[PDB]
Amino acid sequence: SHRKFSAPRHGSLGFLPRKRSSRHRGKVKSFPKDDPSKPVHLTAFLGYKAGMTHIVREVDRPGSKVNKKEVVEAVTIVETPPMVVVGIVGYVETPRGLRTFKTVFAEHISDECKRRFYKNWHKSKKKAFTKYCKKWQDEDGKKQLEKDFSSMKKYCQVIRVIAHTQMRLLPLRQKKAHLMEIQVNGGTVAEKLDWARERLEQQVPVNQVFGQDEMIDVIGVTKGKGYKGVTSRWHTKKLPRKTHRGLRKVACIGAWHPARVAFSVARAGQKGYHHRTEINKKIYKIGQGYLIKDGKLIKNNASTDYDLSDKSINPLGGFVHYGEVTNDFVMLKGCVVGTKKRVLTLRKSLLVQTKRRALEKIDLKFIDTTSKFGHGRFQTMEEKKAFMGPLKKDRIAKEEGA
Amino acid sequence: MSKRGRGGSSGAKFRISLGLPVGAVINCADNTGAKNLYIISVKGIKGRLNRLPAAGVGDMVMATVKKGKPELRKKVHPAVVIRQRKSYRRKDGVFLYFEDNAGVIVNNKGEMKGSAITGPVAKECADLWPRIASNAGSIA
RNA sequence: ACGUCGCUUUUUGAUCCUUCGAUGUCGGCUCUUCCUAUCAUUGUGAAGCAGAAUUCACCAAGCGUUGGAUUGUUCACCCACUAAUAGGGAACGUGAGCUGGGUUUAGACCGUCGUGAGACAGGUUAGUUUUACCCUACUGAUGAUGUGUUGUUGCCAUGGUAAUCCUGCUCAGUACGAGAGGAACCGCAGGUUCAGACAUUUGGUGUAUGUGCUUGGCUGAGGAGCCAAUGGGGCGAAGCUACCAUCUGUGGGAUUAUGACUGAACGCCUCUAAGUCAGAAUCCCGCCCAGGCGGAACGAUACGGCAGCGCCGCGGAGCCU
RNA sequence: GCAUGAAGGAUGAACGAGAUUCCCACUGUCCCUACCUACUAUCCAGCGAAACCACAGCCAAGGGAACGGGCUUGGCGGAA
RNA sequence: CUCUGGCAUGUUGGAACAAUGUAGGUAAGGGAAGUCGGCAAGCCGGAUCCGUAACUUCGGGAUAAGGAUUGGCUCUAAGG
RNA sequence: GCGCUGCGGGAUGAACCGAACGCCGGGUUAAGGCGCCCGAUGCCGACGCUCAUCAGACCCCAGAAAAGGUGUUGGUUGAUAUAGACAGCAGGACGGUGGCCAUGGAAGUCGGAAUCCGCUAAGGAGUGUGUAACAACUCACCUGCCGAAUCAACUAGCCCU
RNA sequence: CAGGGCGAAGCCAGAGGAAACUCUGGUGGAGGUCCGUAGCGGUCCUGACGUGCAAAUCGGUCGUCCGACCUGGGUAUAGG
Ligand SMILES: COc1ccc(C[C@H]2NC[C@H](O)[C@H]2OC(C)=O)cc1
Ligand SMILES: [K+]
Ligand SMILES: [K+]
Ligand SMILES: [K+]
Ligand SMILES: [K+]
Ligand SMILES: [K+]
Ligand SMILES: [K+]
Ligand SMILES: [Mg+2]
Ligand SMILES: [Mg+2]
Ligand SMILES: [Mg+2]
Ligand SMILES: [Mg+2]
Ligand SMILES: [Mg+2]
Ligand SMILES: [Mg+2]
Ligand SMILES: [Mg+2]
Ligand SMILES: [Mg+2]
Ligand SMILES: [Mg+2]
Ligand SMILES: [Mg+2]
Ligand SMILES: [Mg+2]
Ligand SMILES: [Mg+2]
Ligand SMILES: [Mg+2]
Ligand SMILES: [Mg+2]
Ligand SMILES: [Mg+2]
Ligand SMILES: [Mg+2]
Ligand SMILES: [Mg+2]
Ligand SMILES: [Mg+2]
Ligand SMILES: [Mg+2]
Ligand SMILES: [Mg+2]
Ligand SMILES: [Mg+2]
Ligand SMILES: [Mg+2]
Ligand SMILES: [Mg+2]
Ligand SMILES: [Mg+2]
Ligand SMILES: [Mg+2]
Ligand SMILES: [Mg+2]
Ligand SMILES: [Mg+2]
Ligand SMILES: [Mg+2]
Ligand SMILES: [Mg+2]
Ligand SMILES: [Mg+2]
Ligand SMILES: [Mg+2]
Ligand SMILES: [Mg+2]
Ligand SMILES: [Mg+2]
Ligand SMILES: [Mg+2]
Ligand SMILES: [Mg+2]
Ligand SMILES: [Mg+2]
Ligand SMILES: [Mg+2]
Ligand SMILES: [Mg+2]
Ligand SMILES: [Mg+2]
Ligand SMILES: [Mg+2]
Ligand SMILES: [Mg+2]
Ligand SMILES: [Mg+2]
Ligand SMILES: [Mg+2]
Ligand SMILES: [Mg+2]
Ligand SMILES: [Mg+2]
Ligand SMILES: [Mg+2]
Ligand SMILES: [Mg+2]
Ligand SMILES: [Mg+2]
Ligand SMILES: [Mg+2]
Ligand SMILES: [Mg+2]
Ligand SMILES: [Mg+2]
Ligand SMILES: [Mg+2]
Ligand SMILES: [Mg+2]
Ligand SMILES: [Mg+2]
Ligand SMILES: [Mg+2]
Ligand SMILES: [Mg+2]
Ligand SMILES: [Mg+2]
Ligand SMILES: [Mg+2]
Ligand SMILES: [Mg+2]
Ligand SMILES: [Mg+2]
Ligand SMILES: [Mg+2]
Ligand SMILES: [Mg+2]
Ligand SMILES: [Mg+2]
Ligand SMILES: [Mg+2]
Ligand SMILES: [Mg+2]
Ligand SMILES: [Mg+2]
Ligand SMILES: [Mg+2]
Ligand SMILES: [Mg+2]
Ligand SMILES: [Mg+2]
Ligand SMILES: [Mg+2]
Ligand SMILES: [Mg+2]
Ligand SMILES: [Mg+2]
Ligand SMILES: [Mg+2]
Ligand SMILES: [Mg+2]
Ligand SMILES: [Mg+2]
Repeated sequence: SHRKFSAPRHGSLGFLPRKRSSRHRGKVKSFPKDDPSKPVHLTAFLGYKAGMTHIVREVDRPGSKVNKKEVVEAVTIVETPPMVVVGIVGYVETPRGLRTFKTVFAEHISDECKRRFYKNWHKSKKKAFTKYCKKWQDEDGKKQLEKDFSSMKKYCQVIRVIAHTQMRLLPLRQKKAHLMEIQVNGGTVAEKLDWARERLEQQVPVNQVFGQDEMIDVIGVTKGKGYKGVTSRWHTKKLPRKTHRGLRKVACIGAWHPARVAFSVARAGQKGYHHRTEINKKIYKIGQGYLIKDGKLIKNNASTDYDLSDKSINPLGGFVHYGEVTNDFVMLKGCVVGTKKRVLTLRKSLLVQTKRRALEKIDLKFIDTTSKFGHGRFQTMEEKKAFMGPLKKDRIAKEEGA
Repeated sequence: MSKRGRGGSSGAKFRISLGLPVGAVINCADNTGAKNLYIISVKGIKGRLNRLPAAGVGDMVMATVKKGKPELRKKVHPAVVIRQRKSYRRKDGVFLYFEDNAGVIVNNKGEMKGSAITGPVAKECADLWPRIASNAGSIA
């Protein structure tokens, strides 16, 4: 008989199976559609989730109760040191899909990128690309590479650059670089190859891929939770306390007929560590990395036009379980998938941004830098000393010194 | 936006944590002679299976007077929550909460049955109901 | 209306074919899926449709259909909210899922009946709810399986699929209407219900057994500690986590109903016959999740042993299959 | 008054692990679920049963003793 | 909790800290809206001083209900 | 007849259709079939009927009725027509009389019965709209333009609702 | 068969009264008395277990706990 009262189903069947992701790095399942009219440009970038703080900004939203009023908005800090282009890959449109036509790598490959090719770098001889690189010097190789570039020019319709992160600039134990293919949109295919050939072995900053006030998508692997019951995995109603045999369950996993458990019924298993693609994450700030100017170190990337404090995006005491953000970063509104230190794929929007929220221009007024390793009380090292004054350790240090 | 009548505001109330589910007995903060309001239903709630309708400041509810003047008892009144003890986040990041849960008896037009309000009235409630804000002593 | 033709198995009967070396009985609860004879929501046609509201009908099951008082209740009835609070199936779906209120063993009470033992679709009270480690199904987990080995980067066959409804503002107190009343599209700000995250912030947790306080005892005492199955309590990092905080949720195509164009059949007419157009919460795809006993491109390919290997010389024979 | 009623009728203070209704206080009973601890479960070394068992084990429809794992016609089927 | 006396954790040990359990605990705001039913849990709790209703077989009800106080230290007075 | 019975066909099936059975070869059939599964039409098969945005498709047998269609195909009974039909484009549609009764109103047109006559090409005791009644429009009937077939009812095949 | 609560009769003193008697304080220590151990029992979680530690057990919570109390041994009653 019919269920007495109507109720929505628990969970979405569009995210099945709820299995551990086959990949750790976020995968761009679809790149933005190519408009040859647009200038040649990359469509994606790789970043690392450092942590989250909150900001203060004035909202220009006519007709809203927060119009010309200041609000506090949580933001996520994604460390994005420049990526190095080490290869070009061409694709041909076939009646069976897109087929990898030809791959051409640059002459010089860093040990960061070369680590990606080895399960045990320590025990290896690091021979990868040692014979390939000679093609760029030998006369026979130079002609062969030029044949590849011309064939890619003549037959490929999709051109992508193979780029890798610089793990040496990040405060992580990992030194193996995450490599990914980034599609090159805009222009003709000939212009795509000319543009990509120049960028070979070069660095690409994040501000050449993304801009301020841009709605972008974040692709990555959610935080793993291990083996979970239906109550946590699918958020099914807990059974009464009197329930024998346990209550963190689903009572009826199906009718008598059909005589099989259906795929739509909530079951226990893996939760988290699922590949996901969240969209419309607005870029609030593209921060600059630490810079050395005429002898001194410039690190006031957390200063706004209204808070001229010389402080970095790093909270007092550093980002918890991540480290110190010294490279370029992107400040994204709201939260994103993944743990701290998780590599995130930043992709341009597949949609046309015309809503007022998407077209909003963000002007920051304050960036919170209080410690997140407890109840943060002071924005900077300086004002903590100014407020508290000298301590016992300070007296002893000045006593020992003089 | 549960409020359903002409005379509303271009700006719309943002979502607030609701701490007062049906069954909540809240104080009556006006001079009608009622001492408390017993919620029986929140206006605008569609809800789901098993979820008790719940209200926050600014929410019109239907309530019965459990103790107070006898002619106010044994009948259903439209009431508006003006104070709640559940802390709720404003858009400027302030987690505000009051000492008590309080309401005032009104009619369907939003006009207030009493004449004075004891204690402060939340800013969210005051903006949504002009008549209540008019009788308020302080707006928190 | 008088008549009359049907459909359904959501009632009850009729029957007794299956089950008595046993298919666990009512109801609820939980959960999934399905049907449409559509309550709402999308697109429409008709009115005794001025507007608003309402009624009838079509495409239509994508999505939603709630919180309680009494009752074991299915069913009822009322309170209240709502866009609406539609109707049904799945062994009267769902007891090694639960619960056990009812029914339906043994105790007992009352009324009626009986000489009695006892009986009672009359009422009442108390009354053990067993087993999965097997196969499959399902959920996750490893692995097998192309390509010599191995790795990196990818493609997409196919399977899944998701968003929903409301309110206020503007339009506008306008069209319409004598008046009362009273719309709509575009635009704007939000919210419900769902989905997928996340922990900066607020809240929850807390055996960092972190740091104070404290009872009884114990180490002669101070100091430092310990025991009391976490002694108790305050505050509490990290981590986890809550519409109890916060973020994000999307574009095409052919078309249905219908309304039409050109236009015969039928010198007229006609949306249809040939031809053509507009067209929607449906459908299909995209986005998104997985990734074939399915492919692709690219890298490196085994040494002091005289070893392992590749390629050529359509080099020489012979072998097994 | 279906079918109350007098050795049992009617009533009782006190008592009750007796049946019922309401109110206060109280709470995770619930909204709505989260986290923590112990012991398991989990993996390992040693040790090591039982129930049960025609043969077995993927479905849809069909027909059939009128609800099939096997039969028919399709969907399909890949070690451990 | 300790001494005398006794014992080696109740027929095993190691590693880990998933789900579901069994046992214990806490939970914002609400407060029985859960459920057949407040089942379970929670609230209360000792002592001192106050204050104690209906009813009653005058014995009770009664720790009714309700309220305050409570440590440490230094003293004062009293009771042989 | 099944039970007691296999075998060919009916996909499948106790009963249906053919046919009943020692172990085989050749030949031929029955019922039933011959696009492919799957033996056989791989015939230059014959004559039609039918288009389905739920087509239809073989005894038992495994889905449907009343009712309807200006789909189409036949067939039946009438009617008009080269003295001019049907369609279309235009004019007349008159007098008695506002026929009788009835009705407050009833003048063709609320109702019941009569439903006749000079006047022509025709005009009614009216097929409808319309009015309190009128009026008015309009229909049959008939004429101008036109130049070959056309109109009405019914019936039953497939298809559709 | 811990430790506590309530405080029957009897008794003492004081006060009032013409008397009958009354009032107040104390003493006393009764009861199939109350709270609650050991013991005895077995309410509820319809908790654990439910091929169990166990062919009825375990945990929390409970009933009673000077009496119609609990209990050893001896003895009597024997299948319609
Ligand atoms: C009146 O309601 C009921 C009457 C009988 C039964 C049991 C029977 N049903 C089918 C079987 O014959 C038998 O199942 C068993 C296990 O004995 C159940 C409910
Ligand atoms: K049901
Ligand atoms: K509701
Ligand atoms: K039976
Ligand atoms: K502590
Ligand atoms: K009792
Ligand atoms: K209750
Ligand atoms: Mg339903
Ligand atoms: Mg793709
Ligand atoms: Mg139970
Ligand atoms: Mg922190
Ligand atoms: Mg419920
Ligand atoms: Mg503040
Ligand atoms: Mg009838
Ligand atoms: Mg039967
Ligand atoms: Mg059985
Ligand atoms: Mg059986
Ligand atoms: Mg069974
Ligand atoms: Mg129920
Ligand atoms: Mg329909
Ligand atoms: Mg559906
Ligand atoms: Mg009930
Ligand atoms: Mg059933
Ligand atoms: Mg059942
Ligand atoms: Mg059972
Ligand atoms: Mg079952
Ligand atoms: Mg029972
Ligand atoms: Mg009985
Ligand atoms: Mg009985
Ligand atoms: Mg009976
Ligand atoms: Mg009973
Ligand atoms: Mg009992
Ligand atoms: Mg199990
Ligand atoms: Mg196991
Ligand atoms: Mg915390
Ligand atoms: Mg000390
Ligand atoms: Mg010790
Ligand atoms: Mg705390
Ligand atoms: Mg939330
Ligand atoms: Mg279209
Ligand atoms: Mg036309
Ligand atoms: Mg059409
Ligand atoms: Mg079109
Ligand atoms: Mg009698
Ligand atoms: Mg009697
Ligand atoms: Mg008596
Ligand atoms: Mg089947
Ligand atoms: Mg059946
Ligand atoms: Mg079987
Ligand atoms: Mg067979
Ligand atoms: Mg132990
Ligand atoms: Mg041991
Ligand atoms: Mg032992
Ligand atoms: Mg705590
Ligand atoms: Mg709480
Ligand atoms: Mg609280
Ligand atoms: Mg309360
Ligand atoms: Mg209830
Ligand atoms: Mg209920
Ligand atoms: Mg209890
Ligand atoms: Mg009492
Ligand atoms: Mg026989
Ligand atoms: Mg015979
Ligand atoms: Mg035969
Ligand atoms: Mg046969
Ligand atoms: Mg057949
Ligand atoms: Mg032969
Ligand atoms: Mg034949
Ligand atoms: Mg055949
Ligand atoms: Mg053949
Ligand atoms: Mg016909
Ligand atoms: Mg048909
Ligand atoms: Mg003693
Ligand atoms: Mg005494
Ligand atoms: Mg006693
Ligand atoms: Mg006692
Ligand atoms: Mg005992
Ligand atoms: Mg039990
Ligand atoms: Mg068990
Ligand atoms: Mg004895
Ligand atoms: Mg004795
Ligand atoms: Mg005998």
